[PDB]
Amino acid sequence: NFASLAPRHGSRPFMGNWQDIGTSNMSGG
Amino acid sequence: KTAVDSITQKKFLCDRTLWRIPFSSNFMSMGALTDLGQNLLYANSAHALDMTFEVDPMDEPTLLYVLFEVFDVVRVHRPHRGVIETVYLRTPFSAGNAT
Amino acid sequence: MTFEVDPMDEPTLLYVLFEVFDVVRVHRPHRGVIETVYLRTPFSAGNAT
Amino acid sequence: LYPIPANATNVPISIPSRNWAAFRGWAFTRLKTKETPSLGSGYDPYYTYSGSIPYLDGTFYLNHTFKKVAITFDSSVSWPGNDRLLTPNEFEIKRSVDGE
Amino acid sequence: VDGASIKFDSICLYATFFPMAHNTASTLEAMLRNDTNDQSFNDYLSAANMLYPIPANATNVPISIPSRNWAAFRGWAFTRLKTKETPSLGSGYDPYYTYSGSIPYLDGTFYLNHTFKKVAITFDSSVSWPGNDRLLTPNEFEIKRSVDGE
Amino acid sequence: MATPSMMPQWSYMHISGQDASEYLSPGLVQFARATETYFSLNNKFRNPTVA
Amino acid sequence: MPQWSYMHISGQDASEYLSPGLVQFARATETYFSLNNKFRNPTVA
Amino acid sequence: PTHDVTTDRSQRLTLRFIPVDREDTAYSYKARFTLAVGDNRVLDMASTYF
Amino acid sequence: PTHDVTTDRSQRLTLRFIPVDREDTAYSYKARFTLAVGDNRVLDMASTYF
Amino acid sequence: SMMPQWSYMHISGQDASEYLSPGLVQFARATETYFSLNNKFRNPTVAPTHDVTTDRSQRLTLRFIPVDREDTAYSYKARFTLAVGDNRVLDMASTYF
Amino acid sequence: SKEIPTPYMWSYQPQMGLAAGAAQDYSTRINYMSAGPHMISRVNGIRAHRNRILLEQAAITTTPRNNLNPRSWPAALVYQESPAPTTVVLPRDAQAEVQMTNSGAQLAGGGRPSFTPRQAILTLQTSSSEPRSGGIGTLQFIEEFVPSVYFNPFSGPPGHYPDQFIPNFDAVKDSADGYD
Repeated sequence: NFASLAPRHGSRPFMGNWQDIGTSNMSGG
Repeated sequence: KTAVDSITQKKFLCDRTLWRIPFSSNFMSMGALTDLGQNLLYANSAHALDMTFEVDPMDEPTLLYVLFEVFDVVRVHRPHRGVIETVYLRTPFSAGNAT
Repeated sequence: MTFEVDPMDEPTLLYVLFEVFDVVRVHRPHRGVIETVYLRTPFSAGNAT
Repeated sequence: LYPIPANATNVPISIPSRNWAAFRGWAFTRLKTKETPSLGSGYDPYYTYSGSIPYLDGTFYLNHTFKKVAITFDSSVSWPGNDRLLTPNEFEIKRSVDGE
Repeated sequence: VDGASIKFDSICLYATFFPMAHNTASTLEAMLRNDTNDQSFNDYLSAANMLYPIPANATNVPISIPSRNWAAFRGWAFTRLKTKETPSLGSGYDPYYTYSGSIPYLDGTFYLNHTFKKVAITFDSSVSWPGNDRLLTPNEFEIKRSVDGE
Repeated sequence: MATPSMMPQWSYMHISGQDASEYLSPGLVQFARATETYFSLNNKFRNPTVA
Repeated sequence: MPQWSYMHISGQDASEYLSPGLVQFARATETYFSLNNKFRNPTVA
Repeated sequence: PTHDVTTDRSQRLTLRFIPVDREDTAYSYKARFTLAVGDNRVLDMASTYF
Repeated sequence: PTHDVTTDRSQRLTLRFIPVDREDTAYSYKARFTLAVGDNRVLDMASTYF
Repeated sequence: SMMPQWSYMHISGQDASEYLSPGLVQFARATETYFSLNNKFRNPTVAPTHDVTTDRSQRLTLRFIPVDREDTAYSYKARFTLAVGDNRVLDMASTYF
Repeated sequence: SKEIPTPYMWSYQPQMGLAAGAAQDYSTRINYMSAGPHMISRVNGIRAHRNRILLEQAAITTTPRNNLNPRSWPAALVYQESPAPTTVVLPRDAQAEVQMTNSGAQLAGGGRPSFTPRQAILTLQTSSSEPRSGGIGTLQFIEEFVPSVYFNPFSGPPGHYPDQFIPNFDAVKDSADGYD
């Protein structure tokens, strides 16, 4: 599940968040 | 009686026209949708095209204008008042749209 | 490809041999019939420049 | 539009890999870069010419400057293949030297 | 210019036949007309010529292939020639060919091999070949060096 | 042979398939055949030709 | 509207319309090769 | 070997071929032959020459 | 992470691209490049500049 | 159409003992001493692509600086570390000074 | 896109006789970004009716195999030429002409002799010594390698993902090839 690509903090992968994959940056909203 | 020794130069000029090469198995127009365009080889697979043009040299930047002949087709629906729905398909050089 | 040569006071030519498989298969199915299929790979007849 | 430089003889083009479904054929004519405006852009500042535009009106005149055409599908299979023509692997349009 | 001329009187075509037995040579005939018994041959050089011009006192020769499937590619083989010593072949008569010595393009009498400094081969305009830090100078084929400090 | 793959797109955009006397509704063909001399509908509908 | 959903003006977020292998790839490699600003998320009022 | 190696009918080893058409140019010339290989014979083209 | 992160082959971190067809004018300048991304590589266009 | 082009032209495929008809292989071995059919048929030679040569960064020739040089009036001593890395073999015939 | 995907159309390589690699049918796509729900729904039913044909065409025509695009097709699964055996009517009686010639007769020219009623007929195998394996032709690339409709793409554990769509992937290396 691509967890061997993540830096191990301890014994577990430091995977990111699901909700951070997109972007909604837009001027004024 | 004193004609000089001569050599013949032959050429042609064919203006206003496009050098058509039809994608047909006998080079004939047996219909707009050709027999090789319907063929299972060229329509269920992906093929690289590598065309090679040898032209006369000119002392000027020139362009090579190739007409890849397609089916540039539009279907138009007007289901309601003031609604104009169009769908465009051209094959093989599609603009494209997914689902 | 980029070749760097010694300079010479003479117009010279560079002779590069792209080594291919210049192969012929010769078919003779009937009397007085000589049929050949030529193939070279990569620089095929029609994709050679 | 494929560019041909000055005094250039052989111009190879390529199409990467593609479904050729409902393909009809080819048609081609040499143009001039001076006469053809850079369309797609809404204005051409490099276009110092106001004659006829053969790209737009069909007044083609450089048809006689073609020697041969070689169409190969899939980088080794020549088209039409199948030993169709007296020159087997290409479409020779004209010959300056005709020995045969 | 030097008055040499050649006249060709006649040609015959001589063809030596092996006097094979007529039902041995009929068996060999009908075996070799089978479409799996086709006599397949091979050019020994097995290469596509490209003559690239080098001007007088010119050092770099940049050549470029646009795009091609490189399958069954065997390698390169390069040697500098001379334009005086190489006829414009393909044409049936070169009227500007004022030379009648050895033609290294045709007989293998190559002698300008020592005039090569280095060779840089890059695939896809970005990737050096062979790459992979194979050579002591990995980006190019340094053939000879005038300045060697290492 | 013709590809069964392409046939849904080709019959919809009328690259192959039925002519305009076959896929149009029979009231519209009767309308277009009657008013042909003064209000033509002939060049509005694409007829496929198949090799 | 099917064209707001095609261009992701309204609809699913990038954790949902993308392939689940790409979401797991972009979540693992986020600290050194971020794929986050490559895909547009809808913000629906 | 005794049999099935060499015939015993009247058959030439080397044939001579007259040019059917010769087209002479100023810078070249052309010779055209009829390389007639008869029945029950095989010709290796390495044994051919002008 | 050790494996399947960084390649074990040779690969330039930064590439240099000479223009293919540059054109100079008194009012503008045009430069045409080949932005050739090699195989087994990805290029984020934020890392590209002139 | 019926065979690939490397196997039609015999670039990668069967040797002449395999694609020829069995009567012709029997004929070409019998008449080999007086009517050779050997150079008429193309035999492929295929280089191996797997488990032979690496596809990683690896230097063919290394250049070792001396770890300790030691000059004398009658002799000269150079000390090297001929380090053979992971998953590499070194034939000492290729080594020289 | 996941429910009604675009089919991966296979690229052939005529030299190796294998499939190069499959990319999606981007070049036969139909543009409904200017259509409404009266016609987007009708085109999406044509995208899906095409994908039902390709699963039906693959169930009829494609050979059932574990590895998609294998690197060496077996000899039992490759179309092979099996011609009729060649029947050779041998022209001359060998030992009946060495007795006419030893008796002093000069034979020249050419049952077929007037001095021999014997007639030998030889029947030879036309096909190859060994059946060919390794690479399929053009016509068997058409029958197999029907374009892959890959529903819910790249969602199953990796290693189950189709890597044989990629034109760089060796199956027996499990790695993408490089420049050296």
